[PDB]
Amino acid sequence: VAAVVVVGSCMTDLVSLTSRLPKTGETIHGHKFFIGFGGKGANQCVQAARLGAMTSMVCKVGKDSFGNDYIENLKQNDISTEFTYQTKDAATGTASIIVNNEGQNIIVIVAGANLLLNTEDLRAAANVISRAKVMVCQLEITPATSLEALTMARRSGVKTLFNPAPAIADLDPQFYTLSDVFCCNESEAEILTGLTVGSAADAGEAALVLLKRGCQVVIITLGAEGCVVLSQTEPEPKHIPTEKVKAVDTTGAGDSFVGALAFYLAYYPNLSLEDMLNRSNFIAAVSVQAAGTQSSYPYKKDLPLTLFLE
Amino acid sequence: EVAAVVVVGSCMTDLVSLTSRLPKTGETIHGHKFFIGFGGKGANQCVQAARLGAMTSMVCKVGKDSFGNDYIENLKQNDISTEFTYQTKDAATGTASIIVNNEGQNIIVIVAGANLLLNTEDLRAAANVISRAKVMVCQLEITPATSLEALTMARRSGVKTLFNPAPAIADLDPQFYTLSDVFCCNESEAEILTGLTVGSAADAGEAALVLLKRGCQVVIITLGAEGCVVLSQTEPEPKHIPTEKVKAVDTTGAGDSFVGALAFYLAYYPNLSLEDMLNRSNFIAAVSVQAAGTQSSYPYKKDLPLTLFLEHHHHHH
Ligand SMILES: Nc1ncnc2c1ncn2[C@@H]1O[C@H](COP(=O)(O)OP(=O)(O)CP(=O)(O)O)[C@@H](O)[C@H]1O
Ligand SMILES: Nc1ncnc2c1ncn2[C@@H]1O[C@H](COP(=O)(O)OP(=O)(O)CP(=O)(O)O)[C@@H](O)[C@H]1O
Ligand code: NA
Ligand code: NA
Ligand code: NA
Ligand code: NA
Repeated sequence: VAAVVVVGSCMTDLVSLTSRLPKTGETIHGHKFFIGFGGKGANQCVQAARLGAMTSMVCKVGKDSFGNDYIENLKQNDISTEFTYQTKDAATGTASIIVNNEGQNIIVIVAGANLLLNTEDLRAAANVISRAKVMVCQLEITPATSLEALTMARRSGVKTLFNPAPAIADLDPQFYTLSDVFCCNESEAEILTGLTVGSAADAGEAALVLLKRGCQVVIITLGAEGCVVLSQTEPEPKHIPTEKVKAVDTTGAGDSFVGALAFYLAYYPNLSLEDMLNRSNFIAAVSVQAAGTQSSYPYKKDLPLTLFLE
Repeated sequence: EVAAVVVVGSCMTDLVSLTSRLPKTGETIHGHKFFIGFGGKGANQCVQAARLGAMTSMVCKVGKDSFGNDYIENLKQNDISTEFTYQTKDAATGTASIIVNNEGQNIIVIVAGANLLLNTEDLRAAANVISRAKVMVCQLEITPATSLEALTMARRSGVKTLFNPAPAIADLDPQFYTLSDVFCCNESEAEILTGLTVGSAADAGEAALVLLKRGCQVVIITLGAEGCVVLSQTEPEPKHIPTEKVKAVDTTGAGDSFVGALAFYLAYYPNLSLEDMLNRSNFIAAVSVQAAGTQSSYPYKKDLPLTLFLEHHHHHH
């Protein structure tokens, strides 16, 4: 039985590495290009799977080469594709990513078949959703479809992990009240609250705003600074540091973090939040030490044993 | 069997996203359409020549990857010889990632990739094709030393050299001028190359004379809707070749269409005046600007007035 069900996105990542970002009108040269398997949903599901979770990926890709390749990718990662659909009416989603090694990126998503995943497609997955431990959603599919997946999870007492990524300033208030765990990064927290986040302290203040919108637990990820967490029971923010490492490629680190979190909510439900986050930070930091997104996500066998004890 | 037009240059996969706004640093935005297209100045030029009826050969390097295989098939679908289209496991096929807003402004990230690995040994194996051609066409999207060597090879074999210094760099090796029988660039490229402003046919004439005196035999500056301006060592007074008003849908790649047409005329209509060649090339590029999508807008002979293929002088097409 799948313990972690992800209802969300698969994208073909078209990645260019550059030393600067381009400005309007401008052509710049990068030094490398590669294709990867991406999408926040799938990335999260892949990390959870590699840690040993039994997972199911509920998603929609194209009846195109990239979509066929995506399905094979999911199978190679031991992820159930029972509810991975293909449509001839849109192409597999695409994420064009420019990664500037000398600062912030730019991403352009054409979500394609992701946006055709509908409430009828979820209904077929109703038995899987209700027998799971954790349901994970993001904002790369139609928001109404994520909302329904959260609602279905809540009705069966399944823990909801929501990642509001990429963030929308006017997010439906139900996303907060249907989230047991609400996890976003610094720039997303800014978009969602209108506040500036330049410090662990600032993140704590943004997290409290989100908490008061009805989340049970809020986590803001902070790159090399780890994360900050608070909850309804314990509303004082805690700053959990991460492993000090030399980052090669941080792309998708957040997804690694969230997939780890899903794994621990599902298989180690009695751990303190602070423990789970220490472990999830450790995992995500392993991902930043290598190139790519999914190809840098570690397997259980390569990770210290203490990450799997209780 | 023998190719009359050999292009030594670039092939790039165009990865195009249409959005309502461009992203600022740090931003993720949604676009509303994505598509894959065949670009690279070298291949674009080769394609236009081929569609006009040239026997062409594309000397280039792509990846041993799916985009590279697709590129090869594109060249074959256009009846271009791919004998010296190389594939390498050491880099991916060149890419141009293009984000375009609603008003038509863009940001572009090029990863030239396998294009840069086309080397002088690769050209040496293509020596028989280079040396037996009528025209050799190069640009500045591969390693400059490779294009220089292509030009040197073509010159010593009596093959006419058509050089397009695109994209332009300010400090171009002087040999690019002295090896060029026909040196053809656009207004913004001319400005980069000379520091002069080109806001008029007269201005273009002045920039062209600076380029001439660096040792080119013929200099052409393209001027978008204003046609082109040309001069030569034998006729150093610049001439303005205007073009009739058309309704432009998408000008992307018009310069490549122009250059590919010119290569076709140099190779297959050598007795036409240069000004006739350039008048016909203007017409052909202008057809390209009336339709979307770069190589897909490049016309075939069957789509063109027959007066473009007359062996004697003909002005109005
Ligand atoms: N430089 C670094 N060193 C160690 N860990 C890091 C790191 N950057 C990120 N991480 C880890 O990954 C988590 C996710 O961080 P964050 O959400 O900032 O990533 P992201 O996916 O937004 C990065 P990118 O913008 O490059 O895709 C952090 O909480 C931390 O555990
Ligand atoms: N609006 C228009 N109407 C008619 N012909 C046009 C045109 N725009 C371009 N052309 C034709 O295409 C040729 C090349 O145009 P241009 O000078 O724009 O080069 P280019 O395509 O390299 C500019 P860029 O590198 O900005 O895209 C012109 O000389 C002309 O023959
Ligand atoms: Na994230
Ligand atoms: Na990584
Ligand atoms: Na051009
Ligand atoms: Na066009």
